[PDB]
Amino acid sequence: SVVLPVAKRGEDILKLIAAPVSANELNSNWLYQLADAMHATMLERNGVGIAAPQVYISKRVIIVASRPNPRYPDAPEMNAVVMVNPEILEFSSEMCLGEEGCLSVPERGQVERAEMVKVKYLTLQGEMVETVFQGFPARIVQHEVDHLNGILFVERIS
Amino acid sequence: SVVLPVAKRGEDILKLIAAPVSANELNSNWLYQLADAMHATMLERNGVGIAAPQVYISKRVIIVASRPNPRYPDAPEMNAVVMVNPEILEFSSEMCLGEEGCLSVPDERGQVERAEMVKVKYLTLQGEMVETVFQGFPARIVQHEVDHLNGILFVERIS
Ligand SMILES: O=C(NO)N[C@@H](Cc1ccccc1)C(=O)O
Ligand SMILES: O=C(NO)N[C@@H](Cc1ccccc1)C(=O)O
Ligand SMILES: [Zn+2]
Ligand SMILES: [Zn+2]
Repeated sequence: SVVLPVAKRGEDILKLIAAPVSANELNSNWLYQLADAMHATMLERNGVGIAAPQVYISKRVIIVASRPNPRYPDAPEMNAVVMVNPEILEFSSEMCLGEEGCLSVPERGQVERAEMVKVKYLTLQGEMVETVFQGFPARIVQHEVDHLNGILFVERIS
Repeated sequence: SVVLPVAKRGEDILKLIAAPVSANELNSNWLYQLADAMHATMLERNGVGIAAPQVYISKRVIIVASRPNPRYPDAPEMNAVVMVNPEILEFSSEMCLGEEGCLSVPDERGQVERAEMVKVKYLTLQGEMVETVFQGFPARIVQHEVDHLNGILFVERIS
């Protein structure tokens, strides 16, 4: 097992548009290990999500993993989901405000997000999934996709 | 073994300074798998070297692997060397000029002046320190790959 260094605000890797994962990488040891290192890194830093660019990997892979922990004591439980090449298909016009932080901005803020999102993605095995999130998990999906598109949560404030 | 997508000139991932590999990564299955995918990619594309930023991984890992192949039919053959956190500690004042291509630059080769000899200190995948002297075409490969780690493409070194 490994815990990967996390890039911080100011580093240009967080400003890129991450590249999609290729068909060759689906169901590979390489991809399972990337996802495992990400997962371990998120857990060690009490994150509730992580995106590959945060660990210097400019690829479209995120994890969404709400759980109560010291950084988010009230966060709801979910089974962690690894999403390859996620795309938000629909954002609700209805919005919610919530406090976010970021492993890459060690500073928190209050951000407006869609209350609901519908997201398409591939599993690590290559299966195409479409699914709806609400509330805090929806916020995490939006924050992590933003990371894939070179956007930090501070740029969504004001 | 997986063959990975390769970034091309224009893509901003190739302009960054790649981050050093951290101590906890040394001798990790993570780092072994990265190197294996790099190596497979390089062989599948007939490269004689590869840098992690070329496969969208902004970390300081390179492979130097001169061998004759369809892209470089007269290259000398060496045993492939994977280098973690390579640092060039000496460049010779003597220069050689040679035609270089790049996995990241399609449809172009150019004449590039390189030091004829470089001394490079690096870590193995297990994390052991090694210092090696390279000459000639292997030396040009080391220099090209270290330039990839520093956000530089060979086109920026011409004339
Ligand atoms: O930086 C990351 N993700 O990029 N981790 C965030 C995820 C997050 C997203 C939205 C709201 C709250 C929290 C964190 O502080 O755990
Ligand atoms: O683009 C890469 N490496 O980044 N590979 C180059 C390596 C290289 C370096 C120097 C001289 C000739 C060839 C290639 O065309 O195989
Ligand atoms: Zn974040
Ligand atoms: Zn190159």
